[PDB]
Amino acid sequence: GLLAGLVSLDLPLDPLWEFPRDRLVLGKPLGEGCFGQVVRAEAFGMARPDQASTVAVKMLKDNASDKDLADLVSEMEVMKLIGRHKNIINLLGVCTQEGPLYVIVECAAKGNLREFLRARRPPGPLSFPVLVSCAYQVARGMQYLESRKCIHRDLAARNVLVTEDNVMKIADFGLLPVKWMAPEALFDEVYTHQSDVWSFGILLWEIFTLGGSPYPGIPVEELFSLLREGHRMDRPPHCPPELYGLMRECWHAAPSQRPTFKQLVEALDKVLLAV
Ligand SMILES: */C=C\C(=O)NCc1ccc(-n2nc3c(=O)[nH]nc(N)c3c2-c2oc3ccc(C)cc3c2C)cc1
Repeated sequence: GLLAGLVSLDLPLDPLWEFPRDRLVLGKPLGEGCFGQVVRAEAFGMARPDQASTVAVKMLKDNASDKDLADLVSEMEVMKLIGRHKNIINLLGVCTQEGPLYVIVECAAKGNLREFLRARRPPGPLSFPVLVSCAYQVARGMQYLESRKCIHRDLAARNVLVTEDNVMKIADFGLLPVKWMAPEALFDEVYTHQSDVWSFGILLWEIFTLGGSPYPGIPVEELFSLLREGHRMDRPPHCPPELYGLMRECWHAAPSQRPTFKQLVEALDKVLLAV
């Protein structure tokens, strides 16, 4: 085994990204059972120097296989290529030389967007402008990722993170999901930018149900039949009909008649200008 046998693991130095280990202070886990895997940390100088910011850090669990090493390197490498955008979880640096493998990313203090919304459900805080703002920002992030030839494949609210100032940041771009899959991905395993638009529709619905679970009481086995037979989710009560309209256009059976992310950005931007 690579990890079993090596005293030192000779990953190549990439100076664009290598980050000095003495500038990084590991903190508490950044999940439930995520000790030894994903943690909070403080990182100094990124630079506006001698100054600290909070970041997130992934590492290999003490029982990691060669496969886990590969997955983490792959993910690190994908994040190198994509570039920087305000509405994605950006790579900040890597520690690969002279010690354990660390992948360092932006930390969004408020967690994922499903739980952000669910926690703040009324019996306002989650007003229509707030919801539209979440929708708009996710759309901009996707427009960016699509421009970098990146198909997400698992765009869902659990995979959007919320910063201290309520900025949306898409995560898991560098890697039950069935309910978020376009028919052509379910049936034919084809993923396109337009299958991510479908996924976005579902995410919109998540937003407007304040973190609701899609297709309530429908077993994932029948979802395939139902969607082929033209089943679609209904309008959330927190949703004006004009928005439900967008949602439904995202779930058009024909990929070419779904809007693009550019159009979703522009439509949503107008709804903000209206308020
Ligand atoms: C420990 C098991 C496990 O890996 N669970 C999945 C998982 C999903 C997300 C995060 N995580 N939560 C975050 C948060 O609330 N705020 N900001 C960030 N960045 C958060 C993450 C997260 O941390 C890292 C570190 C490194 C990479 C490459 C990616 C991510 C993400 C998405 C933790 C665990």
